[PDB]
Amino acid sequence: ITGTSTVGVGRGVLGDQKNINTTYSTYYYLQDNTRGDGIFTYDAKYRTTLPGSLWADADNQFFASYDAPAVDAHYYAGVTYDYYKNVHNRLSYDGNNAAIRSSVHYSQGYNNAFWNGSEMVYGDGDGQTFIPLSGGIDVVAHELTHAVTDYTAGLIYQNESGAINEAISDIFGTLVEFYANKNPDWEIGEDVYTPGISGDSLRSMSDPAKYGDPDHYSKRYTGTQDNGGVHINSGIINKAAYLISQGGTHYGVSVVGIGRDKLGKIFYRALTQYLTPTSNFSQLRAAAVQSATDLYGSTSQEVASVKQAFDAVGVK
Ligand SMILES: [Ca+2]
Ligand SMILES: [Ca+2]
Ligand SMILES: [Ca+2]
Ligand SMILES: [Ca+2]
Ligand SMILES: [Zn+2]
Repeated sequence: ITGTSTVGVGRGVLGDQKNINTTYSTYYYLQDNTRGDGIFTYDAKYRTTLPGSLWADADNQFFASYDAPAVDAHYYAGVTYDYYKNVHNRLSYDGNNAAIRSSVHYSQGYNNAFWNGSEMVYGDGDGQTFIPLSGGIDVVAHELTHAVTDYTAGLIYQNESGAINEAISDIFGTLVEFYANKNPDWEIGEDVYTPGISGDSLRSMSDPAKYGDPDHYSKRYTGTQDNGGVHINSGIINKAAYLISQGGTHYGVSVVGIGRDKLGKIFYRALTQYLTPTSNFSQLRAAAVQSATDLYGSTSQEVASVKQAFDAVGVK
């Protein structure tokens, strides 16, 4: 909508107060004109027809519980935008400042969130398995990273390329959580998962096996469920990325950690320069090795650490 850029205030899903960039034209809309060609948040009104209505508010105050998921979707979209721009010199998901659109209140008790090819979509959860999914910065950045992957490598969402596509989203979702620096960790979705249970999440990158995911290639899932295990076999790549960043000894193989910024550089370069729609795990290892070589040199610690991390998870 055409109008002036304004600044509203509200609470997110977890009760935290924050400012949001809004647009004024009769009503105050969730439209942030300060990043690229806009970040726009919509109300799906418990339906599944998308995108719904651009979020409109009478007073620019967003403190109702109904407001909370939209406050977070909008705000964490802005944080993810800032991460890609400031850290990777990437302007929005297509690299050309595409408008970022998100809808909240999708369906009723919907325990999930996703990128549908064109926009972000967040359920409210059923209050038992999930609370509103946009309250998790790693969930928001995970799903927006799918948009990034769709415009770059284009990793097909099945089998190995699919598990890579998933891991890439867990990795950058986690790096975005660290960038924002509020209780960061190497698990996925903990802020919105199971309000009655402390310390759990959907997935762990540091210990995929915690939730039954493989942490080594010899344990890969080779069946047909979950598009050939895209959320299952990502554990193998997640563990390798965790090792590259943090270091550790995993099945007897020692890895020297090089830290989060370098992990982010190597994997962003792999994603955008080397990976293709059909890349398998072994091809990911070669892309990550070639990325690390471009960035730090072939004799570097960074290159040696990438080789060790993939060795540790059984990927040759
Ligand atoms: Ca209001
Ligand atoms: Ca966290
Ligand atoms: Ca997390
Ligand atoms: Ca929990
Ligand atoms: Zn995903």
